[PDB]
Amino acid sequence: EMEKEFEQIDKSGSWAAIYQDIRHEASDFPCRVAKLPKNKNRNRYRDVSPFDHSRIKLHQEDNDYINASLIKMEEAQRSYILTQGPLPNTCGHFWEMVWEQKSRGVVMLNRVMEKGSLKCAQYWPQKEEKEMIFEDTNLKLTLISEDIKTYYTVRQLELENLTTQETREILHFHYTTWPDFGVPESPASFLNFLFKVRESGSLSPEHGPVVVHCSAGIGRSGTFCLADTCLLLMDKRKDPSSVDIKKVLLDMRKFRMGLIQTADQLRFSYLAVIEGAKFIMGDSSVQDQWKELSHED
Ligand SMILES: O=C(O)C(=O)Nc1sc2c(c1C(=O)O)CCO[C@H]2COC1=NS(=O)(=O)c2ccccc21
Repeated sequence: EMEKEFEQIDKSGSWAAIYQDIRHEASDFPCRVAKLPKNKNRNRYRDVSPFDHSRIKLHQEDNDYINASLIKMEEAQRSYILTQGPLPNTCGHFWEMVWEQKSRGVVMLNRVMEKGSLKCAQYWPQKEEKEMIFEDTNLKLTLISEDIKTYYTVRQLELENLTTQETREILHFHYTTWPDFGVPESPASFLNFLFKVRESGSLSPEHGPVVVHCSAGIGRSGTFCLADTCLLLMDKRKDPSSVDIKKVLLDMRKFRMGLIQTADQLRFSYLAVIEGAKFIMGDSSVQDQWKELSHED
């Protein structure tokens, strides 16, 4: 089992070598367009880029570049789009991307302020009277309402493509106590947030891929996605013992670099998956237990 590997990893204290090992094995593909001079100001961090092969392209003739990747998990049959926290000049591209990609949901795993710095643009309206219009890609965004919990908030947004006046509802799931380069408070509150996004319908295959981000779109987002995929995999066979977490993280880093930033986020992934396996394996009652534990209200 993964649970045996965990104990055994923990016992000999070797998470950091395990994680280093992954870092060494991880793929490396060109990110030439990310690196073009015209895109300098479309990238939040010098060091974090989309590979060319998996990057999301805007449907615009001017400049199709956005710091975003399609993580496409073939065996699990789920995709996500991982992106960085939008910059003040690319909140229009971010919303363009969700319109074009037909996502129903965006998962935000960070605060716009962390560790004294602005980690993300305020890319969505904070109240009903004051919608956002993104004039460059001709999109309108309105808070329809939000459901505030002690550790996360869900919002309902309306996205209008101003060019045809089509309209879509986007669910925003905002985790606000997961620290940059840290980990969720516990497996239960992580699993409860994840199942909130599952229950919501946004992950379902009748929609475009969910867009998940943190500040870089790699640490916290890779953690979130790795757990979800692992649970999905376990689900379809009902066979926990044919999931290899490290191996799934490595299929993931074929599509974007740097997925999962430290060895404890790695270790939290095992925690999250081992716990969630309870629910996957037929004990649904754990779900409401995660909710009690997580103290959502
Ligand atoms: O929001 C999060 O949860 C998150 O992940 N945030 C990140 S990942 C990250 C940073 C931050 C940040 O918010 O400060 C600073 C830039 O570097 C990467 C770390 O460095 C690198 N990440 S990488 O694997 O893309 C890579 C390649 C080469 C050199 C450095 C790097």
